[PDB]
Amino acid sequence: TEQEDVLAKELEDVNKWGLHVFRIAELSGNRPLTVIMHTIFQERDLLKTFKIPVDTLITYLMTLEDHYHADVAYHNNIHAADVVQSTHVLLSTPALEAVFTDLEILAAIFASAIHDVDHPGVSNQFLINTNSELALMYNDSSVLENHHLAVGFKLLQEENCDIFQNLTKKQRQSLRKMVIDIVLATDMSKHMNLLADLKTMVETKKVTSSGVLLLDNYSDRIQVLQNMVHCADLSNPTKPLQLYRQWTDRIMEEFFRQGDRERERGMEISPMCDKHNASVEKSQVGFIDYIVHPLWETWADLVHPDAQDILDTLEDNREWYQSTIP
Ligand SMILES: CCOC(=O)c1c(C)nn(-c2ccc(N)cc2)c1C
Ligand SMILES: [Mg+2]
Ligand SMILES: [Zn+2]
Repeated sequence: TEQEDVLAKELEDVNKWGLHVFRIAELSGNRPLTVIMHTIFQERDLLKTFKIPVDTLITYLMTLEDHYHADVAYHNNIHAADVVQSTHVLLSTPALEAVFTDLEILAAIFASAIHDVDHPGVSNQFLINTNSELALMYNDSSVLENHHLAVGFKLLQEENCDIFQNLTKKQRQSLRKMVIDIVLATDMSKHMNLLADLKTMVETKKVTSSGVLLLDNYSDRIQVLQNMVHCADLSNPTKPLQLYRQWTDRIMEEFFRQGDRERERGMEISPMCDKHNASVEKSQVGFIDYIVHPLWETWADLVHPDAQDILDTLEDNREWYQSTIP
């Protein structure tokens, strides 16, 4: 049909920063995670390399996508599809050419795919303060992140869902460790420590004459992949304004719902969660100045000069939001 044709046309931009992910979600019948993952797996030749039966891949991905909540405005299948595709573009950065193996590329993409699965739309601190079963289970540390990992891996055991069935036992062990390491690093309470170590690597940075990153041990390699997916998770303000504003609208809607829960329980309403006392534009400038820019400037330095266009878009967007403040 015309819908399938226009979908295939949008997917041609899968290697570009600024893919029309919302449009893809609409055209695919709300299956952006399934179709983008499938497209990326074919593009990187990941099915033949790891002998993943195509029917097995689709079955797992549709199941995975079903476990992201439709009624959660930001942390849903669209956010997952976006982080996956953003990770995919960062992996193709010239400074990282031939740096990671096929197993590490699969780990980073699969981790991005599951990184927020089954998100209930409330934060770690909210789950802790409300004496929830999740926080009780995970002893108050990376409560959501440990949960997203458990569900992402448990789903592989459903009928015809084990996409890793043809990997060796050692390959399975290695991928699992890498995925756990990456998803735990998406907990914002770890942001400051990741960034500091990223800056340390930037100072001691070793490269070839063409500027390709030389990363020999696990510690250095997993550190770059953790920051890569972390950067993808914090990529909304670096995308074309039309996309960023939509993400902003969704996170504010999610945060206000949490704030509405906090108000009726008699709790102190969390930052940016009070719809009656908000400053959406100031909060975005604050988000860029204190979190997103310091991270992306450091990443830019690691892969100089390949991230220059991403950084320019970030500063343009910051300038625009600032202008909306009287
Ligand atoms: C598009 C605008 O997004 C945000 O403002 C924002 C803030 C503030 N925190 N977060 C956020 C970042 C990382 C994680 N893991 C959860 C929430 C986002 C997306
Ligand atoms: Mg998360
Ligand atoms: Zn996320």
